[PDB]
Amino acid sequence: RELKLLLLGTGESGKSTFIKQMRIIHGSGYSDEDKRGFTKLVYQNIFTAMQAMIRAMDTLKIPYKYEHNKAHAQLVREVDVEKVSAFENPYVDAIKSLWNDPGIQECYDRRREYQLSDSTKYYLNDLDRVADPAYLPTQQDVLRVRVPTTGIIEYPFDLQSVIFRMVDVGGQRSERRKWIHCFENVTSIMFLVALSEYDQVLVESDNENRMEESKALFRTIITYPWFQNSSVILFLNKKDLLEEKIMYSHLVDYFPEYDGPQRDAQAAREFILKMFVDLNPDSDKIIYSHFTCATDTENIRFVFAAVKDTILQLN
Amino acid sequence: LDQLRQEAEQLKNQIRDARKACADATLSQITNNIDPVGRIQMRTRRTLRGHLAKIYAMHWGTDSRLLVSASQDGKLIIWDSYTTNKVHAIPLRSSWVMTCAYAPSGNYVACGGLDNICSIYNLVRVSRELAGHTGYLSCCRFLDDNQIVTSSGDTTCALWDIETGQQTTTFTGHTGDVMSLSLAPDTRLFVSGACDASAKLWDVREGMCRQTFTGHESDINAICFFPNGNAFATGSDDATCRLFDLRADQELMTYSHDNIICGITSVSFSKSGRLLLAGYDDFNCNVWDALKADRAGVLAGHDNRVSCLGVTDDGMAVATGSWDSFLKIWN
Amino acid sequence: QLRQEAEQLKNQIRDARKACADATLSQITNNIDPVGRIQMRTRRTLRGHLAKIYAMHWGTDSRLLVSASQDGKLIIWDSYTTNKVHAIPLRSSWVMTCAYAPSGNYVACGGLDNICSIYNLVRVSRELAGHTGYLSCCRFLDDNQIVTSSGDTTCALWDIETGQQTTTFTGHTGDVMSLSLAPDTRLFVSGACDASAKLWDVREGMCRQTFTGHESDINAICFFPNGNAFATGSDDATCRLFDLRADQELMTYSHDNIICGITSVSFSKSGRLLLAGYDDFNCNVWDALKADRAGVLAGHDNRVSCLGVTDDGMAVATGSWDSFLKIWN
Amino acid sequence: SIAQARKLVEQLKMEANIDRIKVSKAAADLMAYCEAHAKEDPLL
Amino acid sequence: IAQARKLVEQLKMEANIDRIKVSKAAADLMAYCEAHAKEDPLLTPVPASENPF
Amino acid sequence: LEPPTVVETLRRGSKFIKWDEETSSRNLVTLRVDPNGFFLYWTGPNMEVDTLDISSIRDTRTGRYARLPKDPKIREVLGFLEEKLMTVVSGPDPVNTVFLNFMAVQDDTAKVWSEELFKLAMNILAQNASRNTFLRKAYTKLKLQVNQDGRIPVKNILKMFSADKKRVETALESCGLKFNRSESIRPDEFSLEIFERFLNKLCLRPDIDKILLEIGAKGKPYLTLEQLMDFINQKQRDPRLNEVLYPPLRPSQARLLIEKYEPNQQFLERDQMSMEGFSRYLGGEENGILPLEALDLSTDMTQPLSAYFINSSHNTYLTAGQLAGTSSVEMYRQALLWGCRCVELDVWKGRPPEEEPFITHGFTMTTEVPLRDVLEAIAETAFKTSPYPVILSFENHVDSAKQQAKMAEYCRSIFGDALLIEPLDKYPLAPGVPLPSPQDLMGRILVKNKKRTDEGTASSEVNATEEMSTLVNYIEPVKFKSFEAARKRNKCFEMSSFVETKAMEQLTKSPMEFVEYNKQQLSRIYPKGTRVDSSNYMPQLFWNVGCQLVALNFQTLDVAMQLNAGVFEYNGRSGYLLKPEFMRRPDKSFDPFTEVIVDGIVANALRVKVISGQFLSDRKVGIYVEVDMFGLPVDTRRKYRTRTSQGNSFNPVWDEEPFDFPKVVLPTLASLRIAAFEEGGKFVGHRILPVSAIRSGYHYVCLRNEANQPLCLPALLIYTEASDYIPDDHQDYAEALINPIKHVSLMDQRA
Ligand SMILES: Nc1nc2c(ncn2[C@@H]2O[C@H](COP(=O)(O)OP(=O)(O)O)[C@@H](O)[C@H]2O)c(=O)[nH]1
Ligand code: ALF
Ligand SMILES: [Ca+2]
Ligand SMILES: [Mg+2]
Repeated sequence: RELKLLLLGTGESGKSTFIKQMRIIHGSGYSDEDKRGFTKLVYQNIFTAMQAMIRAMDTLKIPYKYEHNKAHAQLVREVDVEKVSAFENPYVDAIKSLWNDPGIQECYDRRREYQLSDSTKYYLNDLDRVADPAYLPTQQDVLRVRVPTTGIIEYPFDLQSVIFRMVDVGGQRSERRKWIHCFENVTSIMFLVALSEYDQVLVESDNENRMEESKALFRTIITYPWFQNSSVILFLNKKDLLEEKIMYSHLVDYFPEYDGPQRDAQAAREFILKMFVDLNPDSDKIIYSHFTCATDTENIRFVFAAVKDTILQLN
Repeated sequence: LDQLRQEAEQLKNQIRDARKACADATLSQITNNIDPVGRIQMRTRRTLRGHLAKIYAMHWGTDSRLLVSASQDGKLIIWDSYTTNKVHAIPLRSSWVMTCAYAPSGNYVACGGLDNICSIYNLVRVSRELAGHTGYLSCCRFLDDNQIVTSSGDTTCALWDIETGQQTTTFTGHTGDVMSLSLAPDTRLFVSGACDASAKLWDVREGMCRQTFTGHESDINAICFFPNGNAFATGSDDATCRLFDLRADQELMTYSHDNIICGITSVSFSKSGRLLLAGYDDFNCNVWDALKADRAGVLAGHDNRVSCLGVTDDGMAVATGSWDSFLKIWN
Repeated sequence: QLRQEAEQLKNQIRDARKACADATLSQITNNIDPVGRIQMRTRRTLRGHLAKIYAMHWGTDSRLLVSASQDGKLIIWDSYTTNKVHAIPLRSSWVMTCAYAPSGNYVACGGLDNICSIYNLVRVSRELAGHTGYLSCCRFLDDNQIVTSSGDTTCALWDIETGQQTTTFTGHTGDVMSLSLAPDTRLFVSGACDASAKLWDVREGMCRQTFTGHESDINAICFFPNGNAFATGSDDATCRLFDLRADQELMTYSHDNIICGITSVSFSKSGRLLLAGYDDFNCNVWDALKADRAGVLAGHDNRVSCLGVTDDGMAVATGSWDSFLKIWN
Repeated sequence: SIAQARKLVEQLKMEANIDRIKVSKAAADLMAYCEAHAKEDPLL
Repeated sequence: IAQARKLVEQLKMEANIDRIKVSKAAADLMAYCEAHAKEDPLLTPVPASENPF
Repeated sequence: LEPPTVVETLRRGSKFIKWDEETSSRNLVTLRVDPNGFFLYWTGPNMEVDTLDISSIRDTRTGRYARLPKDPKIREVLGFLEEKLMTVVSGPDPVNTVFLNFMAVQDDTAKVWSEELFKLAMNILAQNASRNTFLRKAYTKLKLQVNQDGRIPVKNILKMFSADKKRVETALESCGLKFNRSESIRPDEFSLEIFERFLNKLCLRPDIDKILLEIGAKGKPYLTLEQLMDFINQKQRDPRLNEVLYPPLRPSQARLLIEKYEPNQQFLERDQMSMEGFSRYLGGEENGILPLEALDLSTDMTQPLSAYFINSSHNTYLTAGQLAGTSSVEMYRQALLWGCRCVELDVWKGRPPEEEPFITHGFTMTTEVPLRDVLEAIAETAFKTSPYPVILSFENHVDSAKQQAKMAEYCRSIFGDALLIEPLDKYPLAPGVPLPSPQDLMGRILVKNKKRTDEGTASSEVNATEEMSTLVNYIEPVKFKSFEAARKRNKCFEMSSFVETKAMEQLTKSPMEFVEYNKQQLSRIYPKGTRVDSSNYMPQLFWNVGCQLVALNFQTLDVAMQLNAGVFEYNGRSGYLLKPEFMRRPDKSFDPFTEVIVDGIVANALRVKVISGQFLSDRKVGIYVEVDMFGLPVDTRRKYRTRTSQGNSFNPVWDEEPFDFPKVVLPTLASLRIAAFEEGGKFVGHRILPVSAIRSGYHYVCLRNEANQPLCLPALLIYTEASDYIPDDHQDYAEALINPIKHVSLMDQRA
C-alpha cells in the first residue's frame, strides 16, 4: 500500500533536514554531481550568518576589538547575498578576520537576543577548508544548509515493503494556511519540535518564545476531529544543541515550573516530554515520541526503523 | 530634570480642580426650555466653477461681496458672489497653496503654502514677501493693512509687519504643528489650534499665551469664533467639535453624532451665534445648533472633500469651497 | 605623473587670461553710436540646382561664385547676369564643401568620398587622395597649396603639383568641421566637434594656440579682415569673437529667442558686422562690437547652409537647402 | 535642555493668577446673546 | 603613451606668449572699423551709381 | 535584467546615409539616442526631428543580412562596402512591419549601432518599466520633437492629450506657457518640474484621493513614516509569501523611499512624506504589479523536454488567410524573434528546369518561397532572443530522390554545427530513457520528420528516405495507434501530432490518460483545415492536458494569440514555460476536468477591483474594462466586465463591485487578462498577468497593445487581493494555525 505521512511543526525546526536524511538513508543519496549544487548555498549561508552578527552588533551597542577589524565589517555588510556564486580572495580575509575577534565572539554568546541560524558553528569552523578552491561539500555540509521551505512539497520513499509519502510543509506563521490542502487522507503526523529553542523568540513575532509556539501548535493539531483516526509521532529534534547549551542557559529562567536538577541536559530533555505527552485531551490516545537529531544519520536510522515498525503494526 | 517636575505637574492637577470647581450647570440643564430650530435646509446658488484643481481655502470680504479662493494649482481668484465674475485671477509661482485671506480694507490679499512664504499681494503683483517660518504654512489672517498673524507647521504663530517684512512677535508654546488660528472680533487676542490636540488663547499686544485648552483626541483641523469674542469653537479629526468659553476657561459642549466617522475640516459660526456649521471629509457640510447640541440640517452637494467654509459678515451666504473645484454658495 | 603635469599647466593659462582681462570690450564700446539696423533686399536668386546646396565660395574679383549640391553638380554662377558659366558633373554625389582660387581659375570640391578634387578652368587636374575620413572644407592659398580639413581630426597643406602633403596638422580630438585662412595666408584657424577652435601655421606646422568656450560643436569659423581676430559659430546658437593676442574670448553673440545651431558666419568688409546663418532659416546680422542684432535676412524656405561676403564687400550671398542662392545687398 | 524645562516651568506660573467666572454666569450670557439676535438671522 | 608626452610638450609651448591687453585690442578694433567704415558698402548704404546689383 | 544604459557612441550620435526604396530619397542625417534609452531621433530633411520608438523595434539587422538596395540609381549613390548597411525593422505586429534602411559613413559603426540598439529593444526592464517611466517617455517625445526653430510646437501637445483640447489649452495657460494652436514653447521652459505640474492641472484624480483617506491621511499634508510603512507591509504585500524569505520593511528601509520620492526639503528633513511624494510613489519603480523575479529566466531549465510548454506556430510562412494569401520568408524571422520554438515548413517538390524545393500550402495557389532562403532565415534569427532549442516541423511532400539530398545538404550546410545530427551520449534512443532538457540542447536545431479531411494536406506526406531521416533523432513523429499501445512501447522520443477536431475526441474521452501521455512524450496540435481565414483555437483549452507544442497561426492576433504572446513573455521571453508540478511527476495523477481543489495543490482566491484609468482614449468616448481568467475549466467560468466610463476625459473612474474569482484550483496555470476597450468594441489595451505572481494592493497596470509591446500613456489602476484559499468546512481552523497561542488561550478560557 501507499501511506501518507505529514511532517508538521513550526519554523526552523529541521523538517527539510529530516527529508534529506530520508533521501540519504532510504533513497538515492547525494552523489558527486548532487552535492556540487549546494556549494553556493554554503557561501550564502556564511554571508547571511555573518551579516546577522554585524547588524545585531550595532543593535547590541558594543565595539570591535580592532578598528582595523571594524573596517572588515563594511566589506561584508554591503554584499548582495542572493548574487553570490564564488568565495574569492578579499572575502575570506574579512569573515576570517571577523571571527577571531573577541568582540564578535562575545556577541555570539548573546545569540538568544537576535536571529542567527544554528549551523554557524559548523560553517565558521571548517572555514579554513571552505576557502580552498578545490571544494566539494561533505554530506554534513549538505545536511546543515539553510534553505527556507515555502509552500508544500511531496516526497515518496520506497521502503521495500510499503511506500511512505512524506509531506514536507512550510513552517512559519504565513505557511500555515497551506497545510489545509494536505489534510485529506493522512495516516500519521510526525511533529518536529526543536528541543534547543526554549530561549529564542520567533522571527515574525519578537515577543513570544519559540518553545511556547510549538507547545501551542501541537495542542491544536491533535485536537482536530479530522486527525482522530491517525497516529501521532512526536520527534524531539536538536537533542545535541540542548547538551552544549544547558550549561550556561537554565530552564528555570524561561519556564519557572522546572523542578528538576540544574545544568543537566537529560533532566530538561525528560521534562519536555512531560510537557508534551500531558497535552492530551483523551487519556486513551498515546503519542509515540523519539529524541532525534536530524544531522546524525546513525541517529535517524534506528529512530525511523522504530517509526516504520510501529506505523505498519498500527496498520 | 525631575526635581522641578514635582511642581510643574501638581499645577496640572490643580488646573482640573479649579475648572471642576465652577462647573455646576450645563447647556442641557439651562437650554432645555429653549425651543428648537426645526430643520434648516439651504439651496445651492451660483456655483463659482472655474478652478482647475482642488480649492484649499476661502475667505470673504467685509462688505459681503468678494471672496478669495486659493487653489492647489496656483490661482488666487477673487470671485464675486453676485455676478460670478473673476474680478482677479492672480496666478502663482507656488503650486501647493494651503491658505488665503482678505483684508478688512479690501485692498490686500494673502496666500501661503508648503514654500514657507506668506506672499501678501496688493490691490496685482507681490507687494511684500514674508519669509521667516521654517515649516509649512497653514492659516493667515489680517488684523489691518500693517500686521498679519500666520501659523505654520513649525509650531509657531507669528505676528508680522507688512511694509518692512519682519516678524514683530513670535508666539511659541505649542508642541505639534499648528493647523489653524482665528482672530477675535475685538482683535485684542486670538486663538490657535494645533496638531497636539491643544488650542491656546494668545495676546497680540503682549506676545504670550494666557489659557490653554484640551479635550480632543486628535488634531484640530480648523477653528473659529463666537461672534462676540468670549467663546470659541473648534473642529477635530475624530469627527467632533467643541465650545470653550474664555470667561470660564473650560469646555461647555461637544457636537458628536452617531454614524459620523469622518472628521471635521472647517468650522464657522453664524452671525446670530446660533448655527455652528461644520465641514466634513464625508463630502458634506452639516449644520449644528450652537446652544442645544443637536443637528439642524445637511448642506450636501459636493462629491469630493469639503476643505473650507465661511459665512459673510452680514451672515447672508455660506460659501463651502470643496475639493472638486466647485465653490458652492448656499442661502 | 603626466596627468598632474597636464592639469597643473592647464591652470597657468586661466590666471594669465584673468590678468590680461583688464577692461572688457562690452564696457569700452559704450561710447559709440551704433549702426542701428541694416536692411538688405534680395537682388538676385539663382536657380539651376536640383537639391540641397552644401557650400559656396565667392570669387576674388567679387563677380562670380561657385556652389555644390548633393545631386552631383558643381555650378559656377555669374552674379551679375545670372548665367551658369560652367557646370561640373561630379564623380560622387556627396559633397561637403567647395572652394575658389585667389588666382581665379581652379575649383576644389571634396566630400564624403574622402578625396579632394581640383578642377581647372572641363576635366579634373589633380586628385588629392590621402585622408582617412570625410573631407569637410578646403581653401586655396594659391594655385599650388590647399589646406583641407577632414573628419579624422586632421588638416593638410597639400601640394597639387605632386599631390602629397607638405604638412599634416594633427592635434584635435574630434572632427575638424571647418577651417578658415588668414589675410596674410601665413596662419589659419580651424574648428572642431570638441568645442575647440585651434590655430596653426603654414610653415612651422604646429598648433600655435587653442581656444575653448562653447558647449557643443563648432560648425563654422570666419576671420577678422584685419587678420588679428576671428569668430566661431557653434551648434548651440552662440557666435563668439575670440582673439589672437589676448588668447581669450572678447564677445559672445547670443540672445535667448534663438536656440537652433549656426552654419556659417562671415565678417563684413570693415569687420564691424558678423553675418551668421542659423537653422531657423534666417541669417541674422550681428553688430560686431555691441553684440546686438542689426537685421534679419529672412528669405529662405529651408535651412541656410552657407554664407559669404564679397572681396569688395558689396553684396553678401547665401544658399540654403532649397537649392536657391540669394544675393542680399 | 534645562532652559526648555525652565521655560515650561515659568509658563504655567501665569496660568495660576487668573480669576475665573462660573459657567452658570457664562453659558447664561452666551444664551442671552443668542436670544437677542432673532431679527438679524439670514440663515434661519 | 605618446599622447601623454606630446600633449605636455605642446602645452609647454603655450608658455612664452606675449599678450596685449583687452583694453588695447578693443581700442585697435575700434581704430580699424572706424577708419575703414567709409569703404564698406554694408554699414553705409551705397548710391545706386556704383552699385552693380 | 539590467537598466537600459546608453553607450557613448549612441548618445552624441553618428552619421548615417538614411536611404529608402519607395521615394528613393537619400539623406545624410545624424543619429542620436536620448540618455534614457527611449527614442532613436534624427533631424529630418526639413529640419524637424523624427523619433523611432526604440521599444517597438522588432530587429536591427546588419552586415550581409541587411536589406540590400535594389534601385540601380541608389546602388550607385551609396558607393556599391556591404558591411556598413543597417536595417532597423520596427512595427506593431509581425504581419505589417516597417523597415528603416540606414547606411554608415565611418568604418564599422554599423555593427556597433546595430548591436547596442538591439539590446535596448529586447530589454526586460524597459518593457516592464514603471508608470513614472512611461510618463518620462511621453515627455521625452515632447522635448525631442521640435520644429524648425528649435521649439516644441503647441499643436503637438494638443496632439498627445487629444481627448479634451480645452483642458489642454487651459493647463498651458496656468503654468505660464504659450497656449495658441500655432505657437511654440521653448524647450528650456518645458522642464520636467513643469511637465509634472502641467499633468496635475489636467487630470483631476479622485481615485488617488481616497487611497489617502483609507490609510489615515485625514488632516495634515504629510503622510508619516509609520503610516507609509504600515501601508507597504499590509496592503501592498503579497500574502502568499514567507515572512522570512521576503521580509517586511523596517524603518531603516522605508526611508530611502522618502529620499527618492519626496520633492520638498522641509518634509524629507525628518521622516514625513507629502501627498505628491505618495502619488509619485504609487507609480514608482517599486510599486509594480509583477515582481522582478517573475520576468527573468528563473525557471528550472533542466527538466526533460516533455515537461515544458513550448511555443509554436502552424503554417508559419503565410501572412494572410490559408487559401489565397501571400507567403513570405519574413514571417520566419518575425516569428522566431518573438519567442517561437516550433516553426512549420511545407517543403514541396520543385520544378523540372531547376529542381529546388519550395514552400506553399498544397493545391491552393499561394505564392512560393524557396527553401535555401527559408533555412537562411531560420538559421540567422533563431537564437537572437532566447538560446533554447528550435524544432523544425518538416512536412516532406517531396517525392523526388534527387531533391531529398538537396534538402539534406541544405540543412547540414546552412545550420551546420547547431543541427542535432547525432544523439547525445547521455540520453540515447533507447526504450525507457527520457528526452533531454532545454539545457542539454541550448543552441541546437532539431528537425522533425518521419523515418525508416480535417487536416488538409498534412495527412498525406511521402515516406522518407535514408538521406533526410538521418537528421531525425529525438523529435520524431509516428502514426498514432492508441494510448495503451503507446504506453507499453515506452519510447520517450517518438511523438504524434494531432489535429484540433481529433484531439477534441481524446481530450474529452480520456483526459486522465492524456496528461500521463504528455508526462513522458510530446504532442503537437494544429488547427483544422476549415479555419481558412487564419483563425485560432484557444490554446488554454489544450494546455489543460499538458500538451506542449500547441500550434497557433501567428498572423491574426485574436484572443488566442494575445494569450500565446502574453504568457510566453514570462520566463525571460525564452519561449519555454514549465508545466505545473502535478503534470510532470510520473507518480502523481490528477484530472484536468476537476471541480474540487486537488489534494497537494494549493488553491488561491483572486479579487480584482478596477478603480480608474489614465489617458486611455484619444477621443471623447466611453470605456469599459473586461476582466477574464484563463486556466483549468473550473477556473474560466468568470468573465466580468465593468460599466462604461462615467468620469471626465483623461481619467475615467469606475464605481464597480470587486470581481471575485474565489476558487482557482491550479493557480500556477491560470492567468488573468485585463483588457480595456471603448464603447462600440474598439480595442485600447490589455495585460495578461499570471495569478501566481500578481501582487496585492493599489497597483498600476500599464496597458499593452495586441502584440504585447508597451503602450506609452494608457494605464489602469486596480486593487488586487491575492490570498490563499481556505474551504468552507474549516475557515476558522486555519485561524487556529496562524495564531495558536491565543487560540489555546481562548480555548482554556472558554472552559
Ligand atoms: N545541530 C543540529 N542542527 C540541526 C538539527 N536538525 C536540524 N538542524 C539544523 O536546523 C536548520 C534548519 O532546518 P531547516 O531545513 O531549515 O528546516 P525547515 O526550514 O523547516 O525546512 C538546518 O540547517 C539544520 O541543519 C540537529 O539535530 N542538530
Ligand atoms: F521554517 Al521552514 F521549511 F519550516 F524554512
Ligand atoms: Ca501544412
Ligand atoms: Mg523544508
